[PDB]
Amino acid sequence: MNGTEGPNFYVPFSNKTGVVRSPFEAPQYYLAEPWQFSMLAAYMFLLIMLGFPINFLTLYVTVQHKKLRTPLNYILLNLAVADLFMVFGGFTTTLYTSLHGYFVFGPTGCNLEGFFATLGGEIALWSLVVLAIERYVVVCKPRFGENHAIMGVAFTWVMALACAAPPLVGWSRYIPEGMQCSCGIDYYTPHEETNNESFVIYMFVVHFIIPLIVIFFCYGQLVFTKAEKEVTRMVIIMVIAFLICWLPYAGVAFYIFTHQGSDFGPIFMTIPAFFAKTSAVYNPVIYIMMNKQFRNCMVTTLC
Amino acid sequence: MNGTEGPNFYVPFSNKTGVVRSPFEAPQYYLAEPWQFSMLAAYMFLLIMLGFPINFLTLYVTVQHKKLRTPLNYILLNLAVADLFMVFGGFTTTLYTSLHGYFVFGPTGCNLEGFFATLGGEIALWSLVVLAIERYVVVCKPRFGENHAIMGVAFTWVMALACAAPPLVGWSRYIPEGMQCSCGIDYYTPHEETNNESFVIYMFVVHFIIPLIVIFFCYGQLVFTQKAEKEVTRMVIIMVIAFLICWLPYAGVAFYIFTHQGSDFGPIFMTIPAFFAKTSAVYNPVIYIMMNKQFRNCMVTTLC
Ligand SMILES: *[C@@H]1O[C@H](CO)[C@@H](O[C@@H]2O[C@H](CO)[C@@H](O)[C@H](O)[C@H]2NC(C)=O)[C@H](O)[C@H]1NC(C)=O
Ligand SMILES: *[C@@H]1O[C@H](CO)[C@@H](O[C@@H]2O[C@H](CO)[C@@H](O)[C@H](O)[C@H]2NC(C)=O)[C@H](O)[C@H]1NC(C)=O
Ligand SMILES: CCCCCCCC/C=C/CCCCCCCC(=O)OC[C@H](O)CO
Ligand SMILES: CCCCCCCC/C=C/CCCCCCCC(=O)OC[C@H](O)CO
Ligand SMILES: CCCCCCCC/C=C/CCCCCCCC(=O)OC[C@H](O)CO
Ligand SMILES: *C/C=C(C)/C=C\C=C(C)\C=C\C1=C(C)CCCC1(C)C
Ligand SMILES: *C/C=C(C)/C=C\C=C(C)\C=C\C1=C(C)CCCC1(C)C
Ligand SMILES: *C(=O)CCCCCCCCCCCCCCC
Ligand SMILES: *[C@@H]1O[C@H](CO)[C@@H](O)[C@H](O)[C@H]1NC(C)=O
Ligand SMILES: *[C@@H]1O[C@H](CO)[C@@H](O)[C@H](O)[C@H]1NC(C)=O
Ligand SMILES: CCCCCCCCCCCC(=O)O
Repeated sequence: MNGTEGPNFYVPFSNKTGVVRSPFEAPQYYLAEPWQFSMLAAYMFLLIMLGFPINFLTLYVTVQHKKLRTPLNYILLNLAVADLFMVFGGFTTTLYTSLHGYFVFGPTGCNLEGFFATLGGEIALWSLVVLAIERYVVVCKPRFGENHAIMGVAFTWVMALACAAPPLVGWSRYIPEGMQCSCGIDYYTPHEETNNESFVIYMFVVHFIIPLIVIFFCYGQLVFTKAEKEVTRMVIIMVIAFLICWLPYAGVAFYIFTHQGSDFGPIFMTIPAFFAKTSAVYNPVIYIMMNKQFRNCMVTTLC
Repeated sequence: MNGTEGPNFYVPFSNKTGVVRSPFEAPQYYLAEPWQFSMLAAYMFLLIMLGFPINFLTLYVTVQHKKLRTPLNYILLNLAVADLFMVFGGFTTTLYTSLHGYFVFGPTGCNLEGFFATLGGEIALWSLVVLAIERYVVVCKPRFGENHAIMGVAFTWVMALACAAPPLVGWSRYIPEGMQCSCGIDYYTPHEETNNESFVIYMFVVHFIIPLIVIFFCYGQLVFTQKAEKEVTRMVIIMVIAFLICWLPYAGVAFYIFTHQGSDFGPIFMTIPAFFAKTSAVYNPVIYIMMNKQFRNCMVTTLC
């Protein structure tokens, strides 16, 4: 083992020189210089200051205009709400933690940070499953209305909770990653008390592989068989954007899980874990660029 | 209006073609196919056949093991009893109604179905209030013993009855919903003779918002402020999440209807949330078995 395991942490830094301290107890300046922590904090402050207004405006515009009741409108409303939970529930702790160089709030802070990021990301992935099914139904006509869209929304919360909630209550756990200023699922230790290995397999199979199978089956039907075209084009970009956002994180996580205790440093997981937090802001940006009706309503409300 | 109001019903289907019939008089096949009603009957049959044994077993194990006398144990015992009232008092009517496609038993059957589902759901909500307060006292130490647990049990019945009973006796009313095979509070019509509007505000304020405020206050105190206690605290968190999954869709659709009476919605709109919510009779003992090691071990001992 090239790192330092504690009761509730795994620091990717050897304690041969005795300098490692718990990320719930002291600033982690032995593994990165203070200016690097400041860069994480500046980045998180930007995400909060952009993420709050752009997601609140999306929610507000949608509620104000009764014309905006297609399945796409409902799903983007759901994403805006989930993004606001990410921003206020999790990113406020990421910011405070990055400012101080460690989880001042202790494991409770780590739980907040990990839970709301996992919940928000999985709401997005299962939302794409709903949109992929909706596009397949509408285009391939094997009708998907408001009732199905709302049932789709409720479905995304249930699936996301089934992924994000168990590590709060004893199946796996949230644990600091990288420079120790964000938390994720424990890919790092066997920790039999929380049955870590089975949760990670469950997460990658049920909450990553199975959704992508559905999405690409639906896409394969679309391909290998103006208003609707605009929606289909937007969903294509939402799926591409999702993979850009989360595949680096998913790949590094899976590497760690299959290479536990190997020689990797703090920057290895820091970059993908923080890049993935752009998930709280990018979907409304795509929405504005690629949906004429929503863009016009937004300009109408804002002006 | 986009539906059809009768003296004691509101069908979410237009009578512009003359086909609408009272859900107390004839099968409702004009608004859904017979196979759709049969799916409701199959679902209700499963809930009864799972609901009776899992709740009876929870009751039996608790009574047969004097070690199971913590506040959590009393509250889960109370939920088991309330679940059994839901299963035999209400769901047997839901099943018979779904088999035939209308309330063969008339308004009396509608009252039974609505009353026992409302009572059961409200016993669970107010039970979560009791548990949230117990966790607050225990973890934040600002002592909660057997006396307080039993007092909490009696309190949940009083509050739940204060929600479920008035529509039996003239304040609001129970009325069929969706495909007309379950009944709920009258969100649909003004019906001033039963003062419908004031009851709905009372129900959403006293019997939804206020409990939730107490629960999240107690939780917030816990967050911004041993192993045995952690296990109980973890289970209560999951009980609250499960309650919200079960009931928020129904509450949201009900509140939408109340604020948009006569708007254009169909029978499927309330059918799915109202029938999904009936899982409330089953899921709490399932959490209990999965998240309390002492109870699960007692159950194995009893069963084997
Ligand atoms: C890294 O190694 C150091 C040195 O062995 C650990 O610090 C010691 O911890 C023991 C047990 O608490 C104390 O009795 C010693 O006084 C500590 N020594 C010093 C110099 O502080 C330290 O705990 C290790 N870090 C981690 C995270 O395990
Ligand atoms: C829906 O409309 C039909 C047609 O108007 C109603 O049926 C009539 O009801 C009146 C009053 O009971 C009778 O006198 C007529 O003989 C009925 N006509 C037919 C063709 O059946 C029906 O009552 C309406 N449904 C509801 C629920 O109001
Ligand atoms: C569809 C558009 C997709 C756009 C996005 C494409 C992302 C490509 C990269 C994925 C990360 C894979 C991570 C694999 C990790 C292997 C690392 C490794 O072997 O490193 C050993 C070393 O010890 C470590 O410090
Ligand atoms: C785990 C619990 C899951 C949920 C269990 C809920 C209760 C059972 C549902 C029965 C279906 C009855 C109605 C089936 C209707 C199918 C057709 C339909 O939805 O049509 C919509 C229409 O096209 C307008 O948009
Ligand atoms: C904590 C975990 C929570 C998990 C569960 C989340 C549930 C989300 C669903 C909400 C339903 C709200 C109903 C809103 C009604 C909108 C109605 C509408 O605009 O459409 C009317 C039309 O008539 C239709 O056919
Ligand atoms: C900054 C904090 C983060 C990234 C914390 C947790 C994130 C996860 C556990 C992400 C899981 C995944 C998601 C949301 C979607 C793609 C696959 C996944 C299972 C790696
Ligand atoms: C299947 C039959 C049902 C769902 C009948 C009635 C249910 C209610 C009137 C439920 C009311 C509420 C409960 C129990 C808890 C959440 C809030 C609420 C007031 C909508
Ligand atoms: C309504 O009357 C007109 C409102 C026009 C608002 C346009 C303001 C855009 C200003 C630039 C914002 C950039 C933020 C992102 C930086 C990375
Ligand atoms: C630690 O790193 C060394 C060097 O790469 C490697 O040989 C060793 O297997 C690693 N330890 C573990 C447990 O993987
Ligand atoms: C019936 O539906 C139409 C179409 O949505 C709407 O214009 C009308 O206001 C509705 N009626 C009522 C009473 O809401
Ligand atoms: C402008 C786009 C930049 C793309 C950055 C991708 C970030 C994740 C890269 C993973 C590196 C690592 O394994 O540490």
